[PDB]
Amino acid sequence: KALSAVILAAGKGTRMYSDLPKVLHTIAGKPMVKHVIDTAHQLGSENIHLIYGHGGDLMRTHLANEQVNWVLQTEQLGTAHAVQQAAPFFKDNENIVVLYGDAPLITKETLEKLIEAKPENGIALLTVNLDNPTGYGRIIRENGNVVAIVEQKDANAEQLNIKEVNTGVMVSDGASFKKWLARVGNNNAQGEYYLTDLIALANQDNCQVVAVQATDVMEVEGANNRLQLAALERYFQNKQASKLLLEGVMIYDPARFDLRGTLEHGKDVEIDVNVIIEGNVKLGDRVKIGTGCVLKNVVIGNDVEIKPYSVLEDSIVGEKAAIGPFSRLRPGAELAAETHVGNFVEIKKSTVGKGSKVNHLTYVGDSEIGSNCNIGAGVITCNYDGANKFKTIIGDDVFVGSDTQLVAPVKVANGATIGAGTTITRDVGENELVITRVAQRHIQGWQRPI
Amino acid sequence: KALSAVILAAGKGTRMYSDLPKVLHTIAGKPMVKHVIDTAHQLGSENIHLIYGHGGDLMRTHLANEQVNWVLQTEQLGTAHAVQQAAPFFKDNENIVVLYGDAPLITKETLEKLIEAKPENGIALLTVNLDNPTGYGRIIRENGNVVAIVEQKDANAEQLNIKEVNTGVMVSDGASFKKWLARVGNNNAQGEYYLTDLIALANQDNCQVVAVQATDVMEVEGANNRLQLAALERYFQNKQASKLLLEGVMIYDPARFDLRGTLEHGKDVEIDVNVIIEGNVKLGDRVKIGTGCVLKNVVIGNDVEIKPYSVLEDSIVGEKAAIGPFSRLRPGAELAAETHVGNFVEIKKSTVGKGSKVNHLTYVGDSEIGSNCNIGAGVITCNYDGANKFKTIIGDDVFVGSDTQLVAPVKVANGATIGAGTTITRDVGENELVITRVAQRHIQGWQRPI
Amino acid sequence: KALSAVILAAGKGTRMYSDLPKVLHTIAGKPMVKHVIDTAHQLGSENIHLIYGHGGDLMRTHLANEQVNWVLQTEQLGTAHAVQQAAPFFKDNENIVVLYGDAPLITKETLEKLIEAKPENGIALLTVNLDNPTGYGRIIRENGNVVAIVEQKDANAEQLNIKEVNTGVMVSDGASFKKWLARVGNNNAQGEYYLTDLIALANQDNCQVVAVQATDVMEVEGANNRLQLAALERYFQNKQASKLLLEGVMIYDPARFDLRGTLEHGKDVEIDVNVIIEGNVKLGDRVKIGTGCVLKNVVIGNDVEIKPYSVLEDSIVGEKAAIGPFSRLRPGAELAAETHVGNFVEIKKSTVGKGSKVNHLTYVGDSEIGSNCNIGAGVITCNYDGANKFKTIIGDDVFVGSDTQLVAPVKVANGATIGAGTTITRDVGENELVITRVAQRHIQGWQRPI
Ligand SMILES: COCCCN(C(=O)c1ccc(Cl)cc1)[C@H]1CCCN(CCc2ccccc2)C1
Ligand SMILES: COCCCN(C(=O)c1ccc(Cl)cc1)[C@H]1CCCN(CCc2ccccc2)C1
Ligand SMILES: COCCCN(C(=O)c1ccc(Cl)cc1)[C@H]1CCCN(CCc2ccccc2)C1
Ligand SMILES: [Mg+2]
Ligand SMILES: [Mg+2]
Repeated sequence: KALSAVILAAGKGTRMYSDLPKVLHTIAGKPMVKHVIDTAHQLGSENIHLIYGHGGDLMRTHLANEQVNWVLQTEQLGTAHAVQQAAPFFKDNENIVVLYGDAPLITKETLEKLIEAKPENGIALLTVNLDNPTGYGRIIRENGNVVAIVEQKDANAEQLNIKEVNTGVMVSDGASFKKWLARVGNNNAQGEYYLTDLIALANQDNCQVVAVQATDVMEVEGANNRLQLAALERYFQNKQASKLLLEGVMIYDPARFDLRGTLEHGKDVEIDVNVIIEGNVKLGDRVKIGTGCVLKNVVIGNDVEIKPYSVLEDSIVGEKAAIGPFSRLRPGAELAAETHVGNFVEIKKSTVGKGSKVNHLTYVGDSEIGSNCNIGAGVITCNYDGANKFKTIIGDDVFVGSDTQLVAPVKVANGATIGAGTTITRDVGENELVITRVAQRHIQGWQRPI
Repeated sequence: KALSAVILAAGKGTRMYSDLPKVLHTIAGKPMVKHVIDTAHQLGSENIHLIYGHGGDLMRTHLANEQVNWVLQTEQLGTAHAVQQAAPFFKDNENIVVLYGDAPLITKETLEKLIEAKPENGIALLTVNLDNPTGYGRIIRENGNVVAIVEQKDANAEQLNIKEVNTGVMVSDGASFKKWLARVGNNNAQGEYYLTDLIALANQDNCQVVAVQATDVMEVEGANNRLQLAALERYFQNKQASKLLLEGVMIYDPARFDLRGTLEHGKDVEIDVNVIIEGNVKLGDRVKIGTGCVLKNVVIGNDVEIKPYSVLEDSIVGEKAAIGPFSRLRPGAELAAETHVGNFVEIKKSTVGKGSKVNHLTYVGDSEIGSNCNIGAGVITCNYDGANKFKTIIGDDVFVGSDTQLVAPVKVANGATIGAGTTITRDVGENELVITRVAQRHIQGWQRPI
Repeated sequence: KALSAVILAAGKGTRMYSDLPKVLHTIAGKPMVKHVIDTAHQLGSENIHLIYGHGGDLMRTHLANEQVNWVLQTEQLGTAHAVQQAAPFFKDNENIVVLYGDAPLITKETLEKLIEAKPENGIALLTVNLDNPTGYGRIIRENGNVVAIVEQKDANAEQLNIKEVNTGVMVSDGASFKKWLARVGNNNAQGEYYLTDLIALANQDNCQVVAVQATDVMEVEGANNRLQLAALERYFQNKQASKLLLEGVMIYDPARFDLRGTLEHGKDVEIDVNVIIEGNVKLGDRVKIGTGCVLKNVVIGNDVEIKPYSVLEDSIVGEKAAIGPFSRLRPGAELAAETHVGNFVEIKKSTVGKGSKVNHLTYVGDSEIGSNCNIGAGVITCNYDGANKFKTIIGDDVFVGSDTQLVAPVKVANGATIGAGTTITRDVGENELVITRVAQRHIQGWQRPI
């Protein structure tokens, strides 16, 4: 049968000490709540009802593109009240899963088991085994069904030794939710309407509640503060790294690896320590990434080596290229196959053709460079003091001598040769050699202050 | 009542294999003994008696400014002998706490409890629970008082199972210390005068000894070698990071964060992996620090982003500035609000005014740059081959073309424009355009070696 | 008596998802099998028989220089069959130790104990204690001898609680191996000839089998996939770091330190976080290495400080030199004592004499620079567009002004002074001052687009 999700995401998150609401804090570069939305979508949820409240305007700006029903809750009166805000939209004969926007690590796999376990007209409750369950609601089983959730303050001696506790995550059909939520009261020390009370209500109705245990405690943990958030981040990154290792990516140290997006990879890829991969990154076969590299939204071809401390963003690199160390590729950098980019080089919105080399102390911006060019150390593309910024076009087989300025807009045709120290303002023709005529004064017998 | 401290700091630290004495090795950038001095000061110690010996001259140079009584011990004859060196300076009616200079993690909070627990004319002894107490002196309690410390070699079967052991840290009044230290003997296998024996002596006198348990084993651990020192360092850094996380600083990975000094922070600060903060650093609201940055003695204003692999020292950065990646700020760099400093740029002892940009492959030293200037790629401030190094003064709204050398001392007035490739030796006036007249030789039909 | 080793190294390593065979994957920069070859050599092995198969051509290219007997196995029919391939080469009266090429952490010390424990005409079997021994062959002891290895599926209730299990590593004399290997059958579920069966065969012969327990589980672990490989890497790096710490090297964080080769060190060396040491590196007394440095095949003299994010390869650095931050030394860089190399500087195949400074935004390649030279910011050595690349020779006490190009081949004699912005193509004589005569156009009243 069909499925929809309710995600509880209204909290202020006071102990984050932030201007953001609780669920917008990121794990692996995306809001905690976005992790939960994605998991709900992967489960096959038809609708996702997002209960929100605090930091409402920020929620709407940061999650503007999410396919959710925006359910604006004006007051937090407990979890049952929050779910009831979405209940008018539940289909009678769809399953509804309730999830927490501050618990981003919950897995598709655990939730599939939870859904499959739900008996007709009953509830599947997600539980977790703790070595120290003190403070948490104990699961009481009679046969294979949950007959009660007994809170710490009510439990007798034997019940206190129960390690299985309630997580608050559960699945039931939409009609059952509508019926039982209307029967939840707030007669308790907090004066809140607790979703937890659905278990008692289901048992009152001779409906079955079945428990499913989470495989991992971290799977169900939420973050109330940034220390807990960092714990979630580390667990998530380790799990991501472990998956990649098992797929055949050599990550030298999975504790010093960060993925904040998606990684597509070939075979025999090697990633050294302290690499950060962000956005959508594709690495071909036998790509080697050296220590300290940052790759964001990049495509790297087969057999490329990126040497240490290279930072690349929104760039494409052709097969057998060599980049780094200390190379900077800025958005729109497109390096062809067999190119070479070296230390203290910055390439921005430029194409560099096959076999060309830009190996030192150079800025190339808004440029087209052809194949088998030699761009000398200290070369800079620049503009006049004007309005917009124009293009430098360099053909194939061009030699550009060291410390030359290329002043856009300018074109240098195939086979041209430019001497060191030149200022190029006029177009250079095919097979034209341009050399600067210097005037020097030579003074003999100049004794240095020494 | 008043309090003074005695810190035992005379050791050679042979297993460090160092020319330094034991307690001068650093944790978080400061000598282990300095941690203990500071803790003693925070407890409210009136006097701090520093028992020193080995590496005496180094102790005096490295701790020259510490408010301690320098008690030079000529021979190490045991801990009681060391404390007795300071005893002539104890006030009869002040409390004295004994601390170890190689155990830097001891907390103010534990020591406050220790002091409060001390009965009149008695001793408060700091103890610690170990899962494997083998080798350590077992605490024997009768009622709530310590009647003996039984060493491993003397303990019977049941005593060996006692997990509570002696740390050697204790508090008693000055008069009691003077009396009991004079009664300590050295009749034991080591031939040493042990401070430990004060417990037996107090019990001989019908004085009460009360135990206080350390909350953490690491709190009382000392470092005898650099492996142990690195364990202390990691524990300390984790604790510092955890405190900052709970205060609302987003530290992406607390295991890859180092603070070696003090950090003042606003709200919503984000610090990526492998950042080192040294000296006194102040970060405003919503500061973002990218991976691999090193900040030492810096003030950063609100809304500044420091991009990866930037190294800043003794510098000030105004609000909404953007620094990095691969930027270097050297001492005396002062960047105004809304400034931009980019890759492979070095700024030393220079002021850069509001809105100005220095984005590539540039050295600016000993300079004043005004507001809304454009400092082109490859620009260098330099000097004549002379004696001292002079200043470059650039006004507001100046454009400096790429690969220009500014030869100090020189002044460039408001609104001036300098063409690329220029050598500026003479002052440039207001609204003056300076462009280099190049002489080039053009040779047609130059066929490259290809 | 003499010793030889057999190393099992034929596996495909399917779950690595690699074009390499299993044992060529690296730990600390060298193939797993090379670790085991080296350990075998350190034990005093006269012959090392390398059983290989899958990825045969790669094995031969990657291990071409190893002193092993290459035993090419055409089919994997079990571990006994593999060892039997080498058996014709066993001396009757030498001991033979059997090792696994995918278990690189096995120690010399454990193996020495194993060998010493072997009774005449018997076997010493390496075992390991596991908290969860499920799936592994249980060691049955009667007296102090191993009478059986009982597999999981055969063990009774009490045998299943045995924590001691078989590793498959063992020592016996060559004649015993020849005899017993010929009696191993393949009547089991896998249809394989198991080396394990030698224990049963020895007991059949009234020969003694003695167990020796591994000190560490990780010591005997193999890597079947890259997740396991990364676990081995981390354990190995920690152990290496711990050894260095105990020798007196201050490694600020041993979890963020990598050694991939050998390190020779003096006293009071300090290594900050995220340093990688590769190949053969020698550091003198009081060398300080800042964060993010990479040193490969380098010799560093006493009292050198390498500041953060410096990358050095195949280079020598004299005493009291200062390198970094953001410095690049490429192969053949030789820096004398008291030299200074600064940010965004690249030195390649060049010698730099005592006291000389190259502090910013410079490339020096194929050069000899003498003592007490001042190489200004933006200086570049370059070549004509030609064939091979020629040498720049700079004498002692030379000043090279900022943004000067030195066009090889060229010689600059002692005491020469070169003005900023110069292009040097002709040799400069002793005490010759060369300054560029610029032509500038000055336009007054140029109002900037503002
Ligand atoms: C008093 O200590 C409080 C705080 C104790 N805890 C934490 O601080 C913590 C919270 C979140 C993370 Cl990610 C890491 C640690 C953990 C300690 C381990 C058990 N869980 C709770 C597991 C759970 C999750 C959802 C529903 C029910 C139970 C809380
Ligand atoms: C034989 O193993 C020796 C060495 C055993 N230990 C260490 O090597 C060690 C020492 C210091 C650190 Cl920071 C980390 C480890 C630890 C193991 C855990 C207990 N403590 C001692 C705790 C203590 C501290 C002060 C007073 C009394 C007890 C020593
Ligand atoms: C079902 O879980 C399988 C996998 C379980 N294991 C692993 O995945 C693992 C394997 C290798 C490493 Cl380095 C780290 C972990 C470990 C878990 C700990 C015990 N050992 C085996 C120890 C051993 C080594 C050699 C011979 C005999 C025993 C395997
Ligand atoms: Mg230049
Ligand atoms: Mg120039």
